[PDB]
Amino acid sequence: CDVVIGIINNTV
Amino acid sequence: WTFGAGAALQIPFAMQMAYRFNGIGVTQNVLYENQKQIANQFNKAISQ
Repeated sequence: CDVVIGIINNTV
Repeated sequence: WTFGAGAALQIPFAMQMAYRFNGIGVTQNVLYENQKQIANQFNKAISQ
């Protein structure tokens, strides 16, 4: 995760 | 992206290229892996 601007965690 | 049939819908134009990677059929890891380089190629291209 390096250029990810908007970040959404906990993708299941 | 949608324009013409429509008005506009607030897309921030790297997201335009991110969708337009389909009109060639490629990933969005073209741009965002190569952000400033692709930007500068666009800039150098216009300057030339």
